[PDB]
Amino acid sequence: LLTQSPDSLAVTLGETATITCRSSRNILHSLNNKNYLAWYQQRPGQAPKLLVIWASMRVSGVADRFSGSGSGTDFALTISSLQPEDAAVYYCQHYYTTHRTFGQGTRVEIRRTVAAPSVFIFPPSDEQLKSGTASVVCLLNNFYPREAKVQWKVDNALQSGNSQESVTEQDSKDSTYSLSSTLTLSKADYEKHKVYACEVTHQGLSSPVTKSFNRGE
Amino acid sequence: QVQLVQSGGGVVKPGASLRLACSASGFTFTDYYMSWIRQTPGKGLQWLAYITKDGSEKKYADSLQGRFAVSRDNANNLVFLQLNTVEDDDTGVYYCARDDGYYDRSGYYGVFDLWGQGIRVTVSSASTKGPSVFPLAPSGTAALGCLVKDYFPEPVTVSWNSGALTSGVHTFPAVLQSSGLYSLSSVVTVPSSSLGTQTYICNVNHKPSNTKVDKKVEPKSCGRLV
Ligand SMILES: OC[C@H]1O[C@H](O)[C@H](O)[C@@H](O)[C@@H]1O
Repeated sequence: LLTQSPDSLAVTLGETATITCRSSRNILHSLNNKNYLAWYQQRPGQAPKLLVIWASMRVSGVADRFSGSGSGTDFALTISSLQPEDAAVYYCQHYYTTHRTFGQGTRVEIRRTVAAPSVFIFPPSDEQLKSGTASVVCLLNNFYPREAKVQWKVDNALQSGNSQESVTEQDSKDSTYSLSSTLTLSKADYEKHKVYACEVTHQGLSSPVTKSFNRGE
Repeated sequence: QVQLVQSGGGVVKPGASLRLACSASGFTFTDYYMSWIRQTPGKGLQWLAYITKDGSEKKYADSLQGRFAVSRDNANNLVFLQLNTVEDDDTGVYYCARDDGYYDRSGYYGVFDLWGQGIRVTVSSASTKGPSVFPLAPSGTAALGCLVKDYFPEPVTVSWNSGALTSGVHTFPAVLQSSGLYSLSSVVTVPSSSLGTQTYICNVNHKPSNTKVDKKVEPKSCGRLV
């Protein structure tokens, strides 16, 4: 069992990131003084790429800013002078036995100063309502950090279980996120109420922001 | 030059079988073990199987209960993974990987130094279905979009104005709904001054259902005229 920490890390460009891997059993072999541990980098949408073997030996092509260290059961990957392309999920892997396993991964993202979301609400289209369903969409655009709370209120009643959220990958250029929250109701239920509101809480907002509309306006 | 090109996979019904394949180029295929590794929500990154250079010996993760089978065709630089009796926990991304290592009295030890691009495997009873595409009508910055609802399987592609509009576009990852169908939105922010003079059209393509939709997104009208 390999346990990485932290689960996620935000690092300012040019600064240093350190990821930890702890093994439940020693993987230092006394006879050759080697540690049977590898590190991998997985950029969004790509396969993992091998970076380090024997805990500290960079494989061909890997720059010195990626440094593996540790011994026995406690290992670390240090990324100095973090670059935009280093945002990725990093995994350790042991090969001390014939049953190789990976750690759970540590996600490294680019840190930036807080940016509040711009918030937009969309009523269902008349086209959709014809088909018997009503989707209401709340958009939170270009914010940082990723953590945000979105709550739906219908005629001031907090909704639960009838919305789903999606978040983008960190934007390559401005390092922000966007998030959609979609409330789904039957046409009949949608027409039972007037005020549709999404309430957004975010570190960048002094107090929650509410965007609303009245059905039919 | 040196690469692994994966094919196969896709949708498979629960309890059915699926074949995955991997084509090697740029290196001496018969000098390497090959392995398969998957990534799933519940189990993370998981080694599944390896196969020796000549194909005569195979080793599997016991958690698979014998359901998977690896083989290789050295004459044609191919390696295969056959999934059997698939279950929902098998949904994920499957990778073939070159397995760089060595053997001793105690077993085989190796790292994965070259990987294929990954193939998505989706275990589901859902029938192929094209999306419904609905406008997210706008309103010094305005937001607009398209809701791409109720399709199966992944993926859909969304462009704006045939690809002429890329700045400010965010196409969200699909979410799986309780119906077993996917949904996503694509949004773009644009100058308010452009509404009514600039045309905005989302182009949605869902190849599995042969669906192509071009949806004009227009500012909502409030009068009796329109
Ligand atoms: O915001 C980061 C996230 O972006 C999207 O949601 C991706 O689908 C997900 O894999 C990633 O973790």
